[PDB]
Formats: sequence, structure tokens, C-alpha cells
Amino acid sequence: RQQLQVLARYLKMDLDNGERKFLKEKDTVAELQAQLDYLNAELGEFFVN
Amino acid sequence: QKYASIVGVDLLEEITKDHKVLARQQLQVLARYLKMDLDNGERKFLKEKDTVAELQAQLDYLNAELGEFFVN
Amino acid sequence: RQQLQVLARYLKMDLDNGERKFLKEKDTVAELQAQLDYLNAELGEFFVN
Amino acid sequence: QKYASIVGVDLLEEITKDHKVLA
Amino acid sequence: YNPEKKEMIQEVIVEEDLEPFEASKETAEQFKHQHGDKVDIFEIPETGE
Repeated sequence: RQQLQVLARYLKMDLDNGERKFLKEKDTVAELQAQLDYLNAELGEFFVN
Repeated sequence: QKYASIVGVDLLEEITKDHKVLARQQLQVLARYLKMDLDNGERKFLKEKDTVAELQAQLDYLNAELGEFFVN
Repeated sequence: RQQLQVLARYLKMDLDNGERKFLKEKDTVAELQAQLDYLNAELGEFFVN
Repeated sequence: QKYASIVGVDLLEEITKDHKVLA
Repeated sequence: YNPEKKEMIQEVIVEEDLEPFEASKETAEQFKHQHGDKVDIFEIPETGE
């Protein structure tokens, strides 16, 4: 686990963009759902459907 | 410049390419050992992405049928 | 065993010429004996000796 | 020189800096 | 036969460089005439398998 990280210092290979991507991809899904269920909460799941 | 003026005294790569690859190499084989996946940080991000495109695909169908004055 | 092999990628140091030599050195001993015992099989171990 | 006379016949860094740091 | 999965012939993704590559003891018999003379042999018994 150690020799890994210091070795990633050298290639400047970020081990955590694979999560920063995934984390920002996630909250802009929650706030994207937050819209998409406001409409079903106000148009009704019979109208939207 | 100020200091100088304050006194008056005016005034190839492949050796690194392969030097990189084994590090890139010693990295991966070292990740074999901790069983530490270097790519869940993207599989997460990729599935998180297409279930945003298809989530938008809904969210703009409504603005395409309810109108951006109604939804807003 | 792993860090060994990837490290040999880098010096381009073949770990198996020490056997490819030995293997080709071996079958050209069997087929070299195959001659040398055909004669003892046809000249006799009293003649060749 | 002696041998020659005995016959008569006269006659960049950063690639290493970081190559050091990880060590 | 699954028409959404028609099977065909392809190749895969890459690693960090340290690799010569061996074999086992099973089908040496039909399967031995691809490569050529590309070994780092050692015919001296210091190895074992």
C-alpha cells in the first residue's frame, strides 16, 4: 500500500480521479433526480407516464 | 530589477519513457497484491454517467413537452 | 516472482536463454547419441572400442 | 603516446532528478 | 445462438512492463509450431520445471 502511493507520485498518476469523477457524477444525479421527482410530485405519475 | 537598479549592475526523452513504463508496470503488479482495483474509480464514474444521460433524457423530454415556462 | 518479471522487461534481460540454450543443447545431444549408438549397434562394442 | 610513437601514428538533468526522488 | 451476442475474434488491454511467458504440461503435442526460436534458454539443470 505504501510502495504504491509513492510510486504514483512519480507518474503523477492520480488514483482518485476514478472517484472524484464518480462523486461529482453522483451529486449531479441526486440533484438531477430532485428535479425529475418534483415533476412526478406535481404532474402525477399518470401524466408524466 | 529594483535591486540591480538600486546598485547599477544590469544583466533525450526515451531515457524517461521507459524510465516511466516500469513504474507504470511496478504499479500494476503491486496492485495485483493488495487486490486494490485501480478502475472502480471509473466504473463508478461511467455507470454514474450514463444513468445521468438517461436521467437527463427524461428531464428534457418534459421540457420538450411541458415547455420551459410550465416546468419553470 | 511478479516484481522480478516486470523488472526483467526493463533490462530486456531474458531469463530463459539459460534454458533455450540448454534445451537445444540437449536434443542435439540425443540425436548426436542416436548416431553414436547406431555404430555400436552395427560395428559392435568390441570394434569401436 | 609511447605505443603510438613506437609505431608513428599520432592522433538534461531532471530526467535524473525525479529518477532520484522516488529512490 | 444469441443474435444480440454474435461471437467473433479480438484482443485485450495492457499492463506495466515485466513479462516473459511460459507454458504448462498438457497440450504440447499438437500445439508447438507457432513462434520460432525466441527463448532465453538455460540447458543446465539449475532450474527444475
